[PDB]
Amino acid sequence: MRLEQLQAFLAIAETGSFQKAASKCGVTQSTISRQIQSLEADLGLELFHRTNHSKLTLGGERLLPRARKICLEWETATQELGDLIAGKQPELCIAAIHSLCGSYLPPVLQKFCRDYPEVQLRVTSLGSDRALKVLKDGLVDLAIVMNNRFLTTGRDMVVEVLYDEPIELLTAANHPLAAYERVPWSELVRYPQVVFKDGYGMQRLVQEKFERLEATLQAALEVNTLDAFRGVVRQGELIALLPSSALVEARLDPTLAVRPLANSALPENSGLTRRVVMVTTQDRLQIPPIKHFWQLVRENIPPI
Amino acid sequence: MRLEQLQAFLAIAETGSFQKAASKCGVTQSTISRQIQSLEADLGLELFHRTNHSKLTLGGERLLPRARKICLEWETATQELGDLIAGKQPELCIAAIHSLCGSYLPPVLQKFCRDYPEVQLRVTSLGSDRALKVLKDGLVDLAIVMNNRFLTTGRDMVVEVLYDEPIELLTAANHPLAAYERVPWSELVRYPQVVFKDGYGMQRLVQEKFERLEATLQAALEVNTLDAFRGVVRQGELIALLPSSALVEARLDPTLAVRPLALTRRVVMVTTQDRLQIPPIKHFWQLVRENIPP
Amino acid sequence: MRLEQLQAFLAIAETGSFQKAASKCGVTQSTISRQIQSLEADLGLELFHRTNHSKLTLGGERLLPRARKICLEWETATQELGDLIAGKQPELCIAAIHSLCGSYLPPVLQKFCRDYPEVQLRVTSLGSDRALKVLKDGLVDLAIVMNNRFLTTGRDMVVEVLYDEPIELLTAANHPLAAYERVPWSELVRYPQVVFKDGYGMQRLVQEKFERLEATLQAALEVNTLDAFRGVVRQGELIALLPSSALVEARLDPTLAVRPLALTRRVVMVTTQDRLQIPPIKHFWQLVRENIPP
Amino acid sequence: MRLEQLQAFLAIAETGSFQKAASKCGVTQSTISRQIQSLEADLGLELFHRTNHSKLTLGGERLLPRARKICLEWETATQELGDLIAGKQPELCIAAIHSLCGSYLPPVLQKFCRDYPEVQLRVTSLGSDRALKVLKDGLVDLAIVMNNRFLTTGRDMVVEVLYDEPIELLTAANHPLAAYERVPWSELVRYPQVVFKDGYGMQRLVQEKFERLEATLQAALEVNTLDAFRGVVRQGELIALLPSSALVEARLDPTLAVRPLANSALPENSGLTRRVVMVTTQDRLQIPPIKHFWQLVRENIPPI
Amino acid sequence: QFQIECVESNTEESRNHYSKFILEPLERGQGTTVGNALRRVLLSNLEGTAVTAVRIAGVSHEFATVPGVREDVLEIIMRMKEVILKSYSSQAQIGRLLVNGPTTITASHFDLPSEVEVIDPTQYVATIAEGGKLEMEFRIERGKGYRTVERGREEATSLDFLQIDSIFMPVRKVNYSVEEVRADGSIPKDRLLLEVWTNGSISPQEALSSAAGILVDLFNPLKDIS
Amino acid sequence: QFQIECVESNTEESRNHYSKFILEPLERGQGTTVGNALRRVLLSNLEGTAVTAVRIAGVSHEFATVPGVREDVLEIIMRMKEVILKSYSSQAQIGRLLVNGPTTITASHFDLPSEVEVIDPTQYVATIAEGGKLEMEFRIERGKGYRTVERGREEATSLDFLQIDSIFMPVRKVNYSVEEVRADGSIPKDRLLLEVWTNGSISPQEALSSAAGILVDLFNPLKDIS
Repeated sequence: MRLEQLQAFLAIAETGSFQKAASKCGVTQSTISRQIQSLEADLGLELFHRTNHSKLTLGGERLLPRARKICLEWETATQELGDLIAGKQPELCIAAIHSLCGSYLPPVLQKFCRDYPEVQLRVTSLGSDRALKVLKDGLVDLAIVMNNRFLTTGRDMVVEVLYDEPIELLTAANHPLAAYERVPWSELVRYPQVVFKDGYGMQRLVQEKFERLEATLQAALEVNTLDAFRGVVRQGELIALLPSSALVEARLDPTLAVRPLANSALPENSGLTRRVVMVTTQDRLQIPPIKHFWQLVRENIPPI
Repeated sequence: MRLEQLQAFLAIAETGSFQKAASKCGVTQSTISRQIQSLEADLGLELFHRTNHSKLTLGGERLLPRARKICLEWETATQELGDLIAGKQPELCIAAIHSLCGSYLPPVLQKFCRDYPEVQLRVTSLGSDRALKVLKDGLVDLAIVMNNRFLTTGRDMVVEVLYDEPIELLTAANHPLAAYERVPWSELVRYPQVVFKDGYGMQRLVQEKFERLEATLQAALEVNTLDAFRGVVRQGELIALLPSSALVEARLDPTLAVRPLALTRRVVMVTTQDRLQIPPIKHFWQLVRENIPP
Repeated sequence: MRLEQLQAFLAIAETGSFQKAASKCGVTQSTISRQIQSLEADLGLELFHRTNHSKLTLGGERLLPRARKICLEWETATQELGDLIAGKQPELCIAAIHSLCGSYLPPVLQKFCRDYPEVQLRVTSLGSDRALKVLKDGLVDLAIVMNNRFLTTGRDMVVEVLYDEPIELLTAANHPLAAYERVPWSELVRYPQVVFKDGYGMQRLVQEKFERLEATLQAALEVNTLDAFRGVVRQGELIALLPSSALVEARLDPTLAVRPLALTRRVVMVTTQDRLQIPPIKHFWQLVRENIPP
Repeated sequence: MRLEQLQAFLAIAETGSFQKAASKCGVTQSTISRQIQSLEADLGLELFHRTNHSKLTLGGERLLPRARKICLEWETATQELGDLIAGKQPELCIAAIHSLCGSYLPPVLQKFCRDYPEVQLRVTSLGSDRALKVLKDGLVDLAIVMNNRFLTTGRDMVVEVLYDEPIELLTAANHPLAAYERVPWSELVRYPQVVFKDGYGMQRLVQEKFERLEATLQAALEVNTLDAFRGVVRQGELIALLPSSALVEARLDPTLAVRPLANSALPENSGLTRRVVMVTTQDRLQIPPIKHFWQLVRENIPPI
Repeated sequence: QFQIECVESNTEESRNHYSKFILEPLERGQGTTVGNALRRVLLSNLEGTAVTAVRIAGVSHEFATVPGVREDVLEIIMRMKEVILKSYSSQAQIGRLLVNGPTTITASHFDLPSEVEVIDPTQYVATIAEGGKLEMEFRIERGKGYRTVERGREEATSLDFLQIDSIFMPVRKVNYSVEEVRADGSIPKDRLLLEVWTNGSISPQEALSSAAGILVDLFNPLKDIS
Repeated sequence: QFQIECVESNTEESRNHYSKFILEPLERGQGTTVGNALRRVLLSNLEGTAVTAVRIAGVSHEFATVPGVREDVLEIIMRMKEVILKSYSSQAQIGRLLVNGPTTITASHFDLPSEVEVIDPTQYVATIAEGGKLEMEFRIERGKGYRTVERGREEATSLDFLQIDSIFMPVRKVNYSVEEVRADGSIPKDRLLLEVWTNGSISPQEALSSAAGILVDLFNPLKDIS
């Protein structure tokens, strides 16, 4: 059934002198006719014209079902290991979190565009406990969550935090933290500071980041939807979590022109700011795409 | 005197994972990977193989047995603690994202973000297929996601049917559609009509129609991110396609703009009868065609 | 050109083992490991991932599908030869007594077996435990047991015991147990005894045949292989039994000298036709009944 | 909750003050205040009796759950965890290949097995793929195994010293095996070949013996009871044997012409040297058959 | 297989889904047990919704006229029982009604919380003359108790106080019967030919099918562990 | 919770596990729909091991003596019914018996295939004098065929040929009652009882309590999809 006898004797089955198998398939009169003489018995049906002249008796046109289908699999492989990337040409899935999906790295999009412009991309969720689960496996094809987790994968994980912006919060179209321009974290509970997800590491870090400035993280009522982060603050007021790097972008649109600020972050102990963390395996970063770009994106991350 | 250094010790005793996983607790990269030795003193089952990064030694089977049972025993003691403290948890995940809660449902927003820790609602990124599963199965239970192509019921509530989205759209100062007035598709398409979280049911169904005739989304990213997909609008090669729905903005501030599209979008709550005895989520259902929409 | 290495490639696409699954064969230090990369080029979809040792990259889902279907496709073509090759199937599993596999019954049996049901032969022995299970099992198709009753019909099978004797005693060098030929109930052993399966029923039996009048016990060595058996022939230090229809073949066996005690087991089971159901298989039934039933 | 504060008060709850905590838990004197106060409010019940003298208010009576269930776990390690009791004190074994009942059995079966006769360890001809498997899933416990194909079985555990010996063969003048030549490539392997069990340490070793001892391997059947031998090993259907040390006890049969065969395959050589295969490190060590016989396996299993 | 054959199915307009149903194989007439059981079971621990109350404001009292009526509270409360309706509301509601002017009452013409529907409108309800007729408000409940009216909303005068003990199991007529078929060799085989009707709120498909459960569970929610 | 309270449970001469059993709260008579339900169904049918045939052949015939009897077949086949017994054998078996010499028959004294037993031996069975008494062999079956004495083991002659629809019915007197009750706060709920007895083969748990699940299933295998 193997390739040479497969592909050889079959496309033979519509021509011979085995000179036909030598062509197209490759097996010469040598390893084809000799092996096929004994193979003429192994599936159990006469394929060509037993040393006669022209025939289609019981070749492989009816053997390829249990035969070719297989080597058609590696026929797709026979083509090539893909065209873009060897495995999964599109493999650039970004983390879903409420900190920095939107605005801190437009020159990284530049370089990705420079090396490969307008290239289709994808996304996953991680958690941060679940980011851990699915990054020590490396699910999140590009992944960023508090470096204090997700450690396994290939090359000993290579813990790597590109940077750790320091946290502030949403002040507003009327915030009095948009009066009180700083953000310790009491100044949060001063207005309705709803905390994010208990359980989700994202808040494990914020627990510090609201829990050491005259406040303790109050995960009362978070709708777990940015749309709602704005669907009661479009009334003008309500306030919860938007971290530093996009707290370039807290002051935005004409309901709201907002008080920016830096981190109050008494919460630190050792090193403690939430960290943009590209962490990888060589296999994963063994190609121009992620490896150099993923590096550049973890690099060209300006306040812009 | 240890369960913390035991949390990561697990990983250490698990897939070998000492330093890796040790740092994963709130301490140094190689701190728990040192406590293992502290426990090797007294322990007779702890393993610190210097020639078997993965290959185990049986410290697990003997002196883990507690280690998990303790683990959930301290956990669930601290879990019970507080859990029996007026722990009123009236939480019923429903659906309110993408269109509509893009614009005019700030009402249910008013009763799920302005309200206090109660009627807890976990509506996250989910569409009408990802919703048909999550939502139609009712984790999220009923919706405002374009009818899962099958619905209707009326009772514990104020009844109602569906509402809809006109044929127009938001963009930016000149975000492709804002540039090409042709409402016939192939206008913001160059901003590869990015698949706000692709194919939702209100996202698809209008995206389906949008690009079901020569027109094409040919999008770049396929992710669930109002911010980001609409945030990268700042960088400006991507846009949203929810028709004349989430445009309260280009409707508001015309560095986000409205020159139409044309193209079909409608929405009948999954009206899960689970909330046709109950109103967190029957509210979500009755709200809607009565409160969420207005 | 790879229908063999692919068998070891499935282990790397299941538990990610390219050196642990190749340790049974032996090649360099990992071989396949340095071969995964070689194939990484020969395979459009090959996860590489010596990195994901305990996890994965998707080389499986795409370029395994054949890989198993081929696998059983070449395999079951290899099965073909013989599938049509006058492949008569007398092969079976005969649950016989521990000593009903030598020159006691096998002679008469191989002969009557020449008379129609000559299985593709065996050596076989159970312990009157799990054997009744196999008599129900169907994989064996006729068995032996010492306690649980049962039986059925006739011919090829119904109520029948396999020999009877104060359970008897293989005994050899390093063994003054020859004198333990037969005291009242049990004065043979009277020291750390145990039997078959630290578990079986000949086991419980003889342990409790020594204890059936309290030649007493400790669990440290029972009858397992012919050598574990001869260990009980060997010991005098820790001991067991071997019956009468079990003597004709054992007492002629290299060193053993077989020795009951007025210790005592019978054998009773569903040694009926319940696994024979074939006039040929009933031909054993002739020769399970013309051989051991008292 | 810590074992200290735990029972310090859990039982002081019947003493009813301080100091006794030290006489109950670790404490030397009465260092339980910083604990009781930290425990008073932390589990959420009145510990002791603030100026309420002797009176059982149940801090521990209902605290033992987890708390003292937990430290009862390490409660069995506070009495012994290194000496005697050791997550099972006694617990060695050997999952043999069954050669050694020639004369070695008694000496290994004594010296210790007659001193601390409790461990239920055998001399049993283990399966082969079932050997590897049980050498992992579980069986007797340890290995006196001849590695002569299963090389690199993970290993990296700890040896003992096990056995070393041919598998020498029963032939017969009462077989025409008289003409059989010293159990070799042609007269140790020829006949309706029969081996021990397929799936067998001694019959991957006796199927080896057909492979390593190059016998046709007809396996017309499978015989470990050796009873098939003499059955048609003087009468003529199969060829197979007991191992050399197992021949020390096998040769005890009559009309069986001695012939040293399985460390004897092809030129009556290249057979089973019982290459010592052993993996078990410290494991549950420190106790009788594991500090006496585990080491004893080394010199005792093969004591002659 | 011991089995229903849905058989003749004719809900007609609705009220009495005349529904002769059959369960063919009952070795011995034991089928009757389920028959005579469900006979009460089919309309036993049900949860029919119905009235209790009435808010003839202006006529606090319950025998005086309320003019323009050609039929007074005595016949107004009389014309409640007959109403017909349903909710899930599981909790009370109201309808009111202010027709005026000379008018029947299109039973239909009504005042309508949650499902509360004229399961079949058009009941004659109420005559009247050109004079202002007056409001009629009232509870609505699910229940299974049509035996006691005393101490009703007499528990707390929400309004009018007047409250009647509604009667409510849709099926009012029904006809269970058994017949020993053949197949008596193995064992006298019998079959249960039975009707129900119902008001035309809930057909047996949601009534007989229920009860069916209703005890199957509840008649035997255990093997009488005892 | 709608619930059995195992109640007074006897422990002596198993025959009649006198077993007054209760269920306490059954809203109303829905639990009375159980008593009968059982009633019947219980004594509908536990399929029942019972001696059915007889091999004497002292006389082939069935009225002649067989001496030494102080009692012939008409009182020997009669002393069958009363026997009492059980198997799983699900298939026929035999016992024979050759006492002789002047003898009662220790009912016990018997002939005993697979699981077949004098569920209570010692029944008087059979007088006799010193003369050779003769064999008595017979079927055994477990079924609902406790009726119809004709045909059966007749179309198939077997010598010493008689057979008869035995009782196959262990569980005799049985009963119950009921009463309104307190707990009227949660409706005038109410209570039943019962007794059963039984022969002392198959206690109510495996008879009464068994019948409980006999129908719960079968009462309605389907959900009355009708």
